[PDB]
Amino acid sequence: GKEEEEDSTFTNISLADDIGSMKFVYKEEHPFEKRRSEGEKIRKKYPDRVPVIVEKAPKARIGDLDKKKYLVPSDLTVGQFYFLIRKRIHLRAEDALFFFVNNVIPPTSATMGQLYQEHHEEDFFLYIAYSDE
Repeated sequence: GKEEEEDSTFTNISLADDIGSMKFVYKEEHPFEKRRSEGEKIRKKYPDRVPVIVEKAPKARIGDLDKKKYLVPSDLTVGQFYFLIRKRIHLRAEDALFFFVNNVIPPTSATMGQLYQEHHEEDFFLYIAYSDE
């Protein structure tokens, strides 16, 4: 409907809105060999858990995470991870949250272990960006 449209305020659009533009700070500030060594060791020690780096997407105006480096059970679902991150950023239930891994939204029925197997990087970490709508 017309009421659903916006033609009065300017909407700013830029490459900040392209999730493919995301750059994880963790990969800038920590050298590859240190990341790889730590991820390799943690996966050997806890084969039923996956190491995950979570950072906020460029455009997003929602809350920040106090911690970015997580160890997650492989059997945790994407929906459960959404819920747990939502609580950590204090995002009210009424507002949408999105995850992106390698520029795609995860499949609904994926577990964190399935996401890890398909998308982990050569440093043994899985990188997840989170954003608002």
